[PDB]
Amino acid sequence: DIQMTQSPSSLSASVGDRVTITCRAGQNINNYLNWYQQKPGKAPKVLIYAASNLQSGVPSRFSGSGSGTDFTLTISSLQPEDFATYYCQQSHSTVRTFGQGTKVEIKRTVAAPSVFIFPPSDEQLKSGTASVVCLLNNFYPREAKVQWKVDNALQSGNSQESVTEQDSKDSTYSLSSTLTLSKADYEKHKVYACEVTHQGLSSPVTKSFNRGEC
Amino acid sequence: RVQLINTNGSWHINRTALNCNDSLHTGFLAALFYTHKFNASGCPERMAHCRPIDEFAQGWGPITYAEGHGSDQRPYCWHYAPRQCGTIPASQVCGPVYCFTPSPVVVGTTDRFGAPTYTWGENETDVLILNNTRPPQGNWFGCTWMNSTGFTKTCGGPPCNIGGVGNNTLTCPTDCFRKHPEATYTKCGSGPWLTPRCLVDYPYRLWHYPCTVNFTIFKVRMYVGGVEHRLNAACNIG
Amino acid sequence: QVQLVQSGAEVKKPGSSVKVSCKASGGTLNSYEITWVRQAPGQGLEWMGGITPIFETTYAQKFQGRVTITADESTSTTYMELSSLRPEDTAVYYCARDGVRYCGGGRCYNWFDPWGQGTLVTVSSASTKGPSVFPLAPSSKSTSGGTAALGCLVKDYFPEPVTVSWNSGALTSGVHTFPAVLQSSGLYSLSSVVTVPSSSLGTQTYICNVNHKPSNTKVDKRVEPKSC
Ligand SMILES: *[C@@H]1O[C@H](CO)[C@@H](O[C@@H]2O[C@H](CO)[C@@H](O[C@@H]3O[C@H](CO)[C@@H](O)[C@H](O)[C@@H]3O)[C@H](O)[C@H]2NC(C)=O)[C@H](O)[C@H]1NC(C)=O
Ligand SMILES: *[C@@H]1O[C@H](CO)[C@@H](O[C@@H]2O[C@H](CO)[C@@H](O[C@@H]3O[C@H](CO)[C@@H](O)[C@H](O)[C@@H]3O)[C@H](O)[C@H]2NC(C)=O)[C@H](O)[C@H]1NC(C)=O
Ligand SMILES: *[C@@H]1O[C@H](CO)[C@@H](O[C@@H]2O[C@H](CO)[C@@H](O)[C@H](O)[C@H]2NC(C)=O)[C@H](O)[C@H]1NC(C)=O
Ligand SMILES: *[C@@H]1O[C@H](CO)[C@@H](O)[C@H](O)[C@H]1NC(C)=O
Ligand SMILES: *[C@@H]1O[C@H](CO)[C@@H](O)[C@H](O)[C@H]1NC(C)=O
Ligand SMILES: *[C@@H]1O[C@H](CO)[C@@H](O)[C@H](O)[C@H]1NC(C)=O
Ligand SMILES: *[C@@H]1O[C@H](CO)[C@@H](O)[C@H](O)[C@H]1NC(C)=O
Ligand SMILES: *[C@@H]1O[C@H](CO)[C@@H](O)[C@H](O)[C@H]1NC(C)=O
Ligand SMILES: [Br-]
Ligand SMILES: [Br-]
Ligand SMILES: [Br-]
Ligand SMILES: [Br-]
Ligand SMILES: [Br-]
Ligand SMILES: [Br-]
Ligand SMILES: [Br-]
Repeated sequence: DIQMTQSPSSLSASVGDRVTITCRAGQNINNYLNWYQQKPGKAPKVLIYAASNLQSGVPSRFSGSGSGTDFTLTISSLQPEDFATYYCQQSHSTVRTFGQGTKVEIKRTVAAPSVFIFPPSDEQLKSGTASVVCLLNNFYPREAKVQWKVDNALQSGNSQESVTEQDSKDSTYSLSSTLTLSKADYEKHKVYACEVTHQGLSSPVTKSFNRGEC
Repeated sequence: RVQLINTNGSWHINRTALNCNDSLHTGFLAALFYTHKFNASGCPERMAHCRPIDEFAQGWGPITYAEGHGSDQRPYCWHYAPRQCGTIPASQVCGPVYCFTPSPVVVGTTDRFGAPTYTWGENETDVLILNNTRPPQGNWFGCTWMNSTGFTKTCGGPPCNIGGVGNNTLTCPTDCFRKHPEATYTKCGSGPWLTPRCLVDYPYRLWHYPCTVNFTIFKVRMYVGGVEHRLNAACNIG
Repeated sequence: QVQLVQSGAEVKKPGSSVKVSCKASGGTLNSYEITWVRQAPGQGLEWMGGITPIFETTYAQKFQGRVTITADESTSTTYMELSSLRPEDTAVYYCARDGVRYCGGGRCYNWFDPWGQGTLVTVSSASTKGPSVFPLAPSSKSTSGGTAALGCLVKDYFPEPVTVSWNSGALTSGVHTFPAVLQSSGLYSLSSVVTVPSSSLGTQTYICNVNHKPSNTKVDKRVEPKSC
């Protein structure tokens, strides 16, 4: 089957910039190539067919070109609502093959996270399990390092991170980091700290609480 | 018909204009490749718009020809009056063009001076010279093709004026000797419709007139000013 | 004008098989060019196979023998059956129409339009389980200025998905509901947090409403400030 390679995999671009997404086919497919746009949580819709034809309703900013093996997708002037993953797909063989996809994200000014830590609730402590949640609201760029310390011991293996998609209005992310200990271990220690390192922070910010205080 | 797209990806007849664009989501282009998969469940409603010839008013007097060009619709009905055929540009044509002598014949693409061209109608100056005068003097009675966006277009004639004008006047484009004893096909035929209930069978009838998959195919006999015609008609009797 | 409607979501243990249906209606063919593609969580698109209006099947290299595509023209329903399910086949399965839609330069082109709504298929050993909903109570350690942050921890549920509303839908702005994370236990978990006027803590009630249809669970958890 025909292998389609897309380049690059991820892309961050400021609004109004120009973005070039390459698709390279394994063998000659002439111009039997489509471009789908996929917004997260929704099915993809085609935006360009036959290498270079704009599907109905698609802004003239998008444009496709290329024949044979090298194909590009070009958004002349990026717009806030153009965030998505873009896929190329050859229709030369009856066995259809896709590209790996190109997720595009809105670049913007560096923003610092506001860090909030929540000790576990008394109800969950009754269950025998304790979850500490550290929260980073509304920051950019995505890269952020969260490190839990408990009684000055560096934790590893007991924490899971989850991150939102870009926000529709302000283009920021939010992250949560959940540290999971047994009730027996949580009742053992005193100082639960969450240390956040981010480009928009001059120093690594540390949020801390002592168990049992409110 | 064997392989509509050849081994090289291209349509098998390169004198056929192939500018198709299914932008209105009617699926007429898939029907081009799977025509016995046509969904016929809408046909009882579409065909109910056409009135039988017995509904029409009796004609009288001498017969003249149709130069009015009124806002007519629905070429799928036999009583549709068309305009006289001319030259149409290949950019608006999707598929083979058939004209009817009454027998079917295909008009390939040419340049504007009639020289044959062979690029599936991708040149903006390729045309299909359909100009018609009624035989034996002329070439054919009328033609039928499909345009880019997927509408059955048809031309020919001109049709006949059989007397009267207004609400229930029959502008005859076929054999209407039921309503006017001189309204024969040779005098008034303007395309594939041989009677109010028969149209000429040809390889793309089921695509241009899909709500006639219904019809029974009869070997019929046409006389056009002497030259005897033996052709297949698809008739709706039952 | 054609519509594709796929069947509801499916939970399957490893090793078994699933049959996703895709019914087409309101069009000009009795059977359509039906093609199948899936996409794992956060992952790319993967084409599986398709079937022509005259029921000729094609399959992708890595799925042959495992996937079978069938049709039934009486209901105009296409079926996709994948066998020997593994955890990695957890994906959303789409069906689409791959019919011809443009001819030019003597060539004709096909693409995916319209699409079905999708079918989620989870392949795990886990058994259906409703969530435990715990408050993330506001405090001095979550205020920052005139704002205050609170939320709900939605823990130990299976399968996906869960919905979470606040004050029965009256609170929608400033809400971040984090994508679920599959825990080692095989149970999912997420957190839903909201930012509010701090001067409303103690007078305005905040409730998160967590719904988990797979287990007929609807939880209303009151989130009140830590008072000691
Ligand atoms: C198949 O049919 C579709 C729909 O009729 C064609 O789409 C049309 O393509 C033209 C190309 O010029 C578009 O014109 C453009 O209009 C925009 C304003 O929106 C203008 O900025 C451009 O400079 C240009 O004039 C037209 O908008 C577009 N129509 C719609 C509603 O989509 C399509 O071209 C046809 N396919 C082929 C390959 O012929
Ligand atoms: C394929 O054939 C169909 C049907 O013949 C074409 O649609 C027709 O296009 C004409 C020309 O634009 C329309 O007439 C015009 O209508 C506007 C109002 O929309 C009016 O202001 C004009 O004065 C003129 O009368 C006609 O209404 C329209 N009919 C239908 C059924 O859509 C279609 O354009 C053809 N497509 C191609 C690619 O040739
Ligand atoms: C075949 O065509 C018929 C006629 O349009 C379609 O029947 C309609 O289908 C829609 C969508 O299911 C319904 O809402 C209408 O009420 C139906 N009307 C009639 C006339 O029954 C039918 O869906 C088409 N079939 C296929 C296989 O696509
Ligand atoms: C076959 O297709 C190729 C690529 O479009 C074309 O260059 C060539 O002319 C075609 N073959 C014929 C009929 O010469
Ligand atoms: C297509 O046109 C070329 C050049 O005029 C001709 O050689 C060829 O035979 C035509 N197609 C077929 C299949 O006859
Ligand atoms: C064709 O279908 C039409 C509309 O349903 C009906 O009027 C006609 O009798 C049918 N033709 C046959 C079966 O001869
Ligand atoms: C054929 O019809 C075209 C288009 O109407 C016209 O330009 C041309 O003059 C006509 N030629 C003849 C000989 O009728
Ligand atoms: C289009 O037709 C003109 C005149 O016949 C010819 O000179 C030209 O080469 C043709 N171009 C294409 C794209 O076929
Ligand atoms: Br390859
Ligand atoms: Br693929
Ligand atoms: Br459609
Ligand atoms: Br068929
Ligand atoms: Br003229
Ligand atoms: Br019809
Ligand atoms: Br189809």
